[PDB]
Amino acid sequence: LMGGFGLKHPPPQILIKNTPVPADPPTTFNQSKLNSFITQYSTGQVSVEIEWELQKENSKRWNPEIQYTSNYYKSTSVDFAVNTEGVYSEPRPIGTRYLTRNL
Amino acid sequence: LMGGFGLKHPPPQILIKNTPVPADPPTTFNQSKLNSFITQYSTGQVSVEIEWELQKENSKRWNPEIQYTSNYYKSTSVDFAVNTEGVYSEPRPIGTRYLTRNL
Repeated sequence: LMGGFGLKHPPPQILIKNTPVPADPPTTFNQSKLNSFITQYSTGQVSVEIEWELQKENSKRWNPEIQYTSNYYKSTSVDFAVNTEGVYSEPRPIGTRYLTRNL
Repeated sequence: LMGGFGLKHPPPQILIKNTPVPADPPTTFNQSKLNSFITQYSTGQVSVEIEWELQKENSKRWNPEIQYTSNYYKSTSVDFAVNTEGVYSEPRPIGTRYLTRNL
Protein backbone atom coordinates (compact mmCIF):
# COMPACT_ATOMS: atom_id res chain seq x y z
CA LEU A 1 0.00 0.00 0.00
CA MET A 2 3.14 2.09 0.21
CA GLY A 3 3.78 0.89 -3.31
CA GLY A 4 6.69 -1.35 -4.20
CA PHE A 5 7.25 -5.08 -3.94
CA GLY A 6 6.13 -7.74 -1.50
CA LEU A 7 7.78 -11.07 -0.70
CA LYS A 8 6.85 -14.16 1.27
CA HIS A 9 10.57 -14.46 1.94
CA PRO A 10 12.07 -10.90 1.76
CA PRO A 11 15.71 -9.93 2.08
CA PRO A 12 16.78 -10.38 5.72
CA GLN A 13 17.36 -7.74 8.35
CA ILE A 14 20.93 -6.87 9.25
CA LEU A 15 21.69 -6.27 12.92
CA ILE A 16 24.89 -5.13 14.61
CA LYS A 17 26.25 -4.12 18.01
CA ASN A 18 29.58 -3.12 19.55
CA THR A 19 31.43 -5.71 21.61
CA PRO A 20 30.69 -5.12 25.31
CA VAL A 21 34.00 -3.85 26.69
CA PRO A 22 33.70 -4.26 30.46
CA ALA A 23 35.46 -1.37 32.12
CA ASP A 24 37.74 -1.84 35.12
CA PRO A 25 36.25 -4.73 37.17
CA PRO A 26 36.39 -4.68 40.99
CA THR A 27 39.60 -6.09 42.45
CA THR A 28 37.67 -8.41 44.75
CA PHE A 29 34.69 -10.54 43.80
CA ASN A 30 31.08 -9.41 43.43
CA GLN A 31 27.94 -11.43 42.82
CA SER A 32 26.25 -8.81 40.65
CA LYS A 33 26.89 -8.16 36.96
CA LEU A 34 29.03 -5.57 35.19
CA ASN A 35 27.57 -2.25 34.09
CA SER A 36 30.75 -0.24 33.60
CA PHE A 37 32.03 -0.05 30.04
CA ILE A 38 34.04 2.08 27.68
CA THR A 39 32.23 4.40 25.33
CA GLN A 40 33.30 3.26 21.88
CA TYR A 41 32.10 2.95 18.31
CA SER A 42 33.17 1.98 14.82
CA THR A 43 32.81 2.73 11.13
CA GLY A 44 33.06 0.98 7.78
CA GLN A 45 31.89 0.69 4.20
CA VAL A 46 28.48 -0.62 3.19
CA SER A 47 28.38 -2.50 -0.09
CA VAL A 48 25.17 -3.62 -1.74
CA GLU A 49 24.97 -5.13 -5.20
CA ILE A 50 21.43 -4.97 -6.52
CA GLU A 51 20.89 -6.75 -9.83
CA TRP A 52 17.91 -5.66 -11.88
CA GLU A 53 15.45 -6.85 -14.49
CA LEU A 54 13.64 -4.62 -16.96
CA GLN A 55 11.22 -4.42 -19.88
CA LYS A 56 11.84 -1.65 -22.39
CA GLU A 57 9.23 0.16 -24.49
CA ASN A 58 8.70 -1.66 -27.78
CA SER A 59 5.64 0.44 -28.68
CA LYS A 60 4.97 1.91 -32.10
CA ARG A 61 3.51 5.05 -30.57
CA TRP A 62 4.10 7.22 -33.62
CA ASN A 63 3.99 10.47 -31.69
CA PRO A 64 6.78 11.40 -29.26
CA GLU A 65 5.55 10.14 -25.91
CA ILE A 66 6.42 12.15 -22.82
CA GLN A 67 9.70 11.81 -20.98
CA TYR A 68 11.01 13.16 -17.71
CA THR A 69 13.71 15.80 -17.85
CA SER A 70 15.18 18.53 -15.68
CA ASN A 71 13.67 21.80 -16.83
CA TYR A 72 15.91 23.01 -19.66
CA TYR A 73 15.95 26.65 -18.46
CA LYS A 74 18.39 28.49 -16.19
CA SER A 75 17.93 28.28 -12.40
CA THR A 76 20.00 29.57 -9.47
CA SER A 77 20.65 26.18 -7.84
CA VAL A 78 20.72 23.22 -10.21
CA ASP A 79 18.32 20.41 -9.39
CA PHE A 80 19.64 17.59 -7.20
CA ALA A 81 22.72 19.77 -7.02
CA VAL A 82 24.66 20.50 -3.87
CA ASN A 83 23.81 23.93 -2.53
CA THR A 84 26.96 25.96 -1.97
CA GLU A 85 27.07 24.15 1.41
CA GLY A 86 27.34 20.53 0.27
CA VAL A 87 23.91 19.86 1.68
CA TYR A 88 21.89 18.84 -1.34
CA SER A 89 18.23 17.91 -1.70
CA GLU A 90 15.68 16.85 -4.27
CA PRO A 91 13.66 19.51 -6.11
CA ARG A 92 10.74 17.19 -6.78
CA PRO A 93 9.48 13.59 -6.38
CA ILE A 94 9.52 11.17 -9.30
CA GLY A 95 7.23 8.47 -10.61
CA THR A 96 7.48 5.79 -13.26
CA ARG A 97 4.20 5.69 -15.13
CA TYR A 98 5.58 7.92 -17.89
CA LEU A 99 5.88 5.80 -20.99
CA THR A 100 2.55 5.75 -22.77
CA ARG A 101 1.85 2.04 -22.82
CA ASN A 102 -1.28 1.06 -24.70
CA LEU A 103 -3.69 -0.17 -22.02
CA LEU B 1 27.16 23.46 -44.00
CA MET B 2 23.58 22.28 -44.00
CA GLY B 3 24.70 19.90 -41.29
CA GLY B 4 24.75 16.15 -41.78
CA PHE B 5 27.20 13.79 -43.42
CA GLY B 6 29.50 14.06 -46.41
CA LEU B 7 30.87 11.28 -48.60
CA LYS B 8 33.47 11.00 -51.34
CA HIS B 9 31.26 8.24 -52.70
CA PRO B 10 27.65 8.96 -51.55
CA PRO B 11 24.58 6.82 -52.14
CA PRO B 12 23.62 7.04 -55.83
CA GLN B 13 20.80 8.96 -57.43
CA ILE B 14 17.75 7.02 -58.56
CA LEU B 15 16.18 8.06 -61.86
CA ILE B 16 13.03 6.83 -63.57
CA LYS B 17 10.82 7.54 -66.58
CA ASN B 18 7.71 6.09 -68.22
CA THR B 19 8.18 4.00 -71.35
CA PRO B 20 7.54 6.18 -74.42
CA VAL B 21 4.27 4.83 -75.81
CA PRO B 22 4.12 6.17 -79.37
CA ALA B 23 0.52 6.98 -80.19
CA ASP B 24 -1.06 6.04 -83.51
CA PRO B 25 1.72 6.33 -86.15
CA PRO B 26 0.93 7.59 -89.68
CA THR B 27 -0.25 4.88 -92.07
CA THR B 28 2.32 5.91 -94.67
CA PHE B 29 5.97 6.69 -94.03
CA ASN B 30 7.42 9.93 -92.66
CA GLN B 31 11.03 11.02 -92.26
CA SER B 32 10.45 12.97 -89.05
CA LYS B 33 10.20 11.53 -85.54
CA LEU B 34 7.20 10.68 -83.38
CA ASN B 35 5.76 13.21 -80.94
CA SER B 36 2.34 11.70 -80.34
CA PHE B 37 2.02 9.58 -77.21
CA ILE B 38 -0.45 8.36 -74.65
CA THR B 39 -0.68 10.18 -71.36
CA GLN B 40 0.12 7.53 -68.77
CA TYR B 41 1.73 7.02 -65.39
CA SER B 42 2.41 4.45 -62.70
CA THR B 43 2.70 3.83 -58.98
CA GLY B 44 4.46 1.51 -56.56
CA GLN B 45 6.03 1.00 -53.17
CA VAL B 46 9.33 2.53 -52.11
CA SER B 47 11.40 0.43 -49.73
CA VAL B 48 14.54 1.68 -48.05
CA GLU B 49 16.42 -0.20 -45.37
CA ILE B 50 18.73 2.13 -43.47
CA GLU B 51 21.00 0.41 -40.97
CA TRP B 52 22.38 2.56 -38.18
CA GLU B 53 25.28 2.86 -35.77
CA LEU B 54 25.13 4.58 -32.40
CA GLN B 55 27.00 5.51 -29.22
CA LYS B 56 24.94 5.66 -26.04
CA GLU B 57 25.55 7.89 -23.02
CA ASN B 58 27.84 6.15 -20.54
CA SER B 59 28.30 9.31 -18.45
CA LYS B 60 28.19 9.41 -14.66
CA ARG B 61 26.43 12.77 -14.72
CA TRP B 62 24.94 12.42 -11.25
CA ASN B 63 22.19 14.95 -11.86
CA PRO B 64 19.33 14.18 -14.26
CA GLU B 65 20.47 15.62 -17.57
CA ILE B 66 17.86 17.13 -19.85
CA GLN B 67 15.76 15.09 -22.24
CA TYR B 68 13.34 15.98 -25.00
CA THR B 69 9.67 15.30 -24.41
CA SER B 70 6.30 16.42 -25.70
CA ASN B 71 4.94 18.94 -23.23
CA TYR B 72 3.12 16.89 -20.59
CA TYR B 73 0.11 19.26 -20.42
CA LYS B 74 -3.21 19.20 -22.29
CA SER B 75 -3.42 20.77 -25.76
CA THR B 76 -6.21 20.92 -28.37
CA SER B 77 -4.31 19.16 -31.16
CA VAL B 78 -1.68 16.67 -30.04
CA ASP B 79 1.81 17.26 -31.37
CA PHE B 80 2.76 15.49 -34.60
CA ALA B 81 -0.85 14.39 -34.54
CA VAL B 82 -3.16 14.41 -37.52
CA ASN B 83 -5.49 17.40 -37.40
CA THR B 84 -9.09 16.29 -37.74
CA GLU B 85 -8.37 16.41 -41.50
CA GLY B 86 -5.58 13.85 -41.78
CA VAL B 87 -3.18 16.59 -42.72
CA TYR B 88 -0.61 16.52 -39.95
CA SER B 89 2.43 18.68 -39.30
CA GLU B 90 5.28 19.14 -36.87
CA PRO B 91 4.83 21.48 -33.89
CA ARG B 92 8.54 22.21 -33.58
CA PRO B 93 11.99 21.37 -35.00
CA ILE B 94 14.32 18.99 -33.17
CA GLY B 95 18.03 18.81 -32.52
CA THR B 96 20.39 16.23 -31.06
CA ARG B 97 22.83 18.03 -28.81
CA TYR B 98 20.75 17.21 -25.73
CA LEU B 99 22.72 14.74 -23.68
CA THR B 100 25.14 16.62 -21.48
CA ARG B 101 28.42 15.12 -22.61
CA ASN B 102 31.45 16.32 -20.68
CA LEU B 103 33.41 18.44 -23.16
